[PDB]
Amino acid sequence: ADTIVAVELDTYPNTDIGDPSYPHIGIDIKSVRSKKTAKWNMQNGKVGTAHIIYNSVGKRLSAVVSYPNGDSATVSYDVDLDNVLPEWVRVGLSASTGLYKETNTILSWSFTSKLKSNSHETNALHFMFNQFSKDQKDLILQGDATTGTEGNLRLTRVSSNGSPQGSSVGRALFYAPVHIWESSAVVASFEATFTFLIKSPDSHPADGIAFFISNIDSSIPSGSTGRLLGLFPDAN
Amino acid sequence: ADTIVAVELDTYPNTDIGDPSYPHIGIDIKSVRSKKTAKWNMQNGKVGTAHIIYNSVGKRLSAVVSYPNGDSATVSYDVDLDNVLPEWVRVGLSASTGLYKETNTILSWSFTSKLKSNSHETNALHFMFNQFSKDQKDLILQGDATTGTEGNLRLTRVSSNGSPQGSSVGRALFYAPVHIWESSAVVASFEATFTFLIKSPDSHPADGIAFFISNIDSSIPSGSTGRLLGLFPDAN
Amino acid sequence: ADTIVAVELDTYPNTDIGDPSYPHIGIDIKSVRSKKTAKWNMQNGKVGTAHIIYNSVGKRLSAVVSYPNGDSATVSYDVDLDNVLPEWVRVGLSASTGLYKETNTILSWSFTSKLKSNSHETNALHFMFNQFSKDQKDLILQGDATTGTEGNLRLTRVSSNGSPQGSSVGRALFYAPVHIWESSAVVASFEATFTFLIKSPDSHPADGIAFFISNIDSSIPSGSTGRLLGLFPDAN
Amino acid sequence: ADTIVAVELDTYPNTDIGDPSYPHIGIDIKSVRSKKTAKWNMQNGKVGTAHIIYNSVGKRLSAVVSYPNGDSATVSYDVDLDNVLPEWVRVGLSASTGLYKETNTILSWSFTSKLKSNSHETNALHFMFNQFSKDQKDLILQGDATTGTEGNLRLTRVSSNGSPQGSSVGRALFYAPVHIWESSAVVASFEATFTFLIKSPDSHPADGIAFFISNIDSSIPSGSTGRLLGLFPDAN
Ligand SMILES: Nc1ncnc2[nH]cnc12
Ligand SMILES: Nc1ncnc2[nH]cnc12
Ligand SMILES: Nc1ncnc2[nH]cnc12
Ligand SMILES: Nc1ncnc2[nH]cnc12
Ligand SMILES: [Ca+2]
Ligand SMILES: [Ca+2]
Ligand SMILES: [Ca+2]
Ligand SMILES: [Ca+2]
Ligand SMILES: [Mn+2]
Ligand SMILES: [Mn+2]
Ligand SMILES: [Mn+2]
Ligand SMILES: [Mn+2]
Repeated sequence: ADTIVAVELDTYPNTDIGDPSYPHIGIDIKSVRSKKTAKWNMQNGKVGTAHIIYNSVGKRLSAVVSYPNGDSATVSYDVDLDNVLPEWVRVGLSASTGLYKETNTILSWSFTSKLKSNSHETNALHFMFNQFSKDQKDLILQGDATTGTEGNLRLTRVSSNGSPQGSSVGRALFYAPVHIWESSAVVASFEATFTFLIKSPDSHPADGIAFFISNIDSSIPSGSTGRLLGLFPDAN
Repeated sequence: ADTIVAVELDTYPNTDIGDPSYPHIGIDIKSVRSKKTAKWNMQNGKVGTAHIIYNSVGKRLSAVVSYPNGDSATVSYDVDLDNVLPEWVRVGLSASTGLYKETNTILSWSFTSKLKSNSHETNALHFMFNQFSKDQKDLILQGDATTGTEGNLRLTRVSSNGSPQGSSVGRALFYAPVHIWESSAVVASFEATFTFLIKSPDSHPADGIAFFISNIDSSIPSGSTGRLLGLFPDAN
Repeated sequence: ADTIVAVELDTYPNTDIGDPSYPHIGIDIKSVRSKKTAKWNMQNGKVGTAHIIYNSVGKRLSAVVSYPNGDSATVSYDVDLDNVLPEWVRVGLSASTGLYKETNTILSWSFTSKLKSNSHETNALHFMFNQFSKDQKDLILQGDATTGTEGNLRLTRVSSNGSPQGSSVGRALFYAPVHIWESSAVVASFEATFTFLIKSPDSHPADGIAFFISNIDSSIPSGSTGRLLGLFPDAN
Repeated sequence: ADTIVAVELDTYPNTDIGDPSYPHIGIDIKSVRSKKTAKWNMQNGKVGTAHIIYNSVGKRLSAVVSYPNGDSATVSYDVDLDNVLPEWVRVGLSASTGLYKETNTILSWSFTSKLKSNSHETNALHFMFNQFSKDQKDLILQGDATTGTEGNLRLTRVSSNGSPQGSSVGRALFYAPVHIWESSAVVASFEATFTFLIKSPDSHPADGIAFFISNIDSSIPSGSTGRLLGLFPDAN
């Protein structure tokens, strides 16, 4: 059912479904098998930042994930998202654990969409969360996601003693639909930034965090924990 | 039930409920009887712009409505909106006709809310509509409001032949709730701008347009057409 | 001397120096011979909008020029501007006439540069001119450029009777240097938008308008009127 | 000569020139004797944030200074800055030490000015420094001010061993002039935010930090160290 465009921060190589044999960032267009990936060194317990950038002019969905020591991974993929997404969408963040686990803590998330037509006629949506609240009424939380008093978005279950749990899936979508393209726009652009804290005591962290764009009514697909990152009903 | 803070562009003097005896802009806090007004020369058939500005520092809700020839009216009112509004709100635009009538056409609407805490931790919501679409999924339309193909928001009924109808009420609220204050914010500010086209063939235009802030579940009060501008169940 | 990156709106095909045999938009990196062009139908006397977009992630300089009837031309070019430009620059607008002529009237110009590092540490510059004033102290006007009372930037000479003159060159650069890249930035992006009105009574319009980025001390090169668009000392 | 509007973070009570007998924030219009002040508990060695807000609608210059534990001081003052400032200005930050001393370290500074006319015609300037660089070409440094490799703006002299020096004055002004009012603007607003770190080993910290607005050619007045905060030739 859902149509998904996602940038995944994939901490666990599932080499039997396309993953390269390392942690990676990837651009996912309607499939968990990334159309493009790049090797990503996830820094356990460090606060990372992902930036996702698209414009309809260059038609390049780009993402960069960095940590404070400056190591970064970038992935870009040429794609015309007008042909992929419906005109109205919701944007959100998703994360998973499976057999292995990790905290999928989002510390901030910002997003901007703009449709520039002809002629000083722009429609724009911008939000920025640097602090999430307990009762975050402009966010739709799905599955295991929760917003804490500590001001974070915990996309997957973390135990009272601070421990990430396995087989968790959770997503947070901005409440308002976004008009991410409009056929008379000369420029439809968006950008998204989030900061995250992936920490694991496990033998390996898993499974990752994705920023995604979906149909407005998108919900977690059945059994999308683990390697499917809460975005896809399957690994096709 | 609803809690309303509004800036009204009031085209019709209802002198028996507080209006001054002229068209006016006013600041309405939980009552249609404006706490403060200023004489406003509505320019029939011209495109006006209203700007509404509040910050929690100066605690002054300010509004200015202007037309291209530069005539403008300003109203300011000292008020602590933390004590008025709930923490989460919806923001919107409302307009009415009663016995007299006018087009209450909104050509653009923009809004920004920011909560600045301590410490480069800001939450922000910004939207901008310069063109409304027919199926405007990030707007909640109430009552007679409609968004047209022409890219406008018609808050009240306009006849197929372009004529405004009487006894109309309509509102458009942004879909996402807004967090307009948060007690640990050092600055909670917002601003709103809209452009409007009030045209009437009537002996007098009525009744006006308001930008308002309300509880998230706000709906048009019963019999709020006319002088109550779709905001208030009564003239108290 | 100068280093120039430019998006040109080139109204005159100078086929002996690389131009294609039509009006075109092009991306110029250190040469007037565009690395990339696209056919552009200049609409005489209509107000056009150009949008220029770059990010250091996708490393794609993109431009689109459109008119209100929606005809548009787009050009994109993969390039790493960190390797082209100095770290600090000035940004501006340039236009020329030669043997043929045209008004090169800019009605608005906006620009944003951002350097996003690690870690909610962004440097940003944004300006927007929708109205230029006579004494525009945040603009550096070179050559024939002038800002009028009418609120426009006339990059090339227009006669008192409204007529564009030949052999004119003029540029307007934003006063403050811009830091358009910084090697520790994870994202260095910029965007620029301007609206323009190219009108000509001539047998052909010429020569065009460019948005450019240059070294801070950039000045009009000698004999850069006409086909060199006020950017290049020569056609190499 | 200079015309100064300033918000001062005044760490040292100079009770013989108007200061109240405590550290205070104040709004200074053409005089170091603040038109309005508020008691401010400066938290030695903590990172503070000041927010300064003005709009020409409400005509209230407002400032709030806060620290992460949430203690804050606010000051507001009704004033029409169109009658005070010239139309074009420079904006900057100033700080002083005298007999007592303190670090006057600025960690970030952001500013926005907007002139909204009639009719989707806004001029705007926004800058944001979250990191200052050594060679900060869009800043004018005066007196003792320096930008470090550490990414801070040290408005006053700090010794190689980290110690603030006495009798220091330094200012940083944004390079481009700002058009802070224009008589046909319906709204002329600005806001400024900076974060600062005032640390002192002294028996008392002194003298403070100001954000100011001045004539474009403003320079440090002779003998404006200490209680005059680098803004005023005297205490009148
Ligand atoms: N370790 C793994 N490699 C490939 N595909 C998988 N699916 C689940 N676990 C996997
Ligand atoms: N003309 C009017 N004056 C005062 N109050 C009113 N209520 C309805 N019409 C009115
Ligand atoms: N018409 C033209 N074609 C090619 N190059 C030129 N240089 C000057 N005019 C020219
Ligand atoms: N301590 C102080 N009190 C008042 N004015 C002053 N000027 C210099 N030092 C002072
Ligand atoms: Ca995986
Ligand atoms: Ca009324
Ligand atoms: Ca040419
Ligand atoms: Ca003092
Ligand atoms: Mn993957
Ligand atoms: Mn009224
Ligand atoms: Mn060319
Ligand atoms: Mn003082």
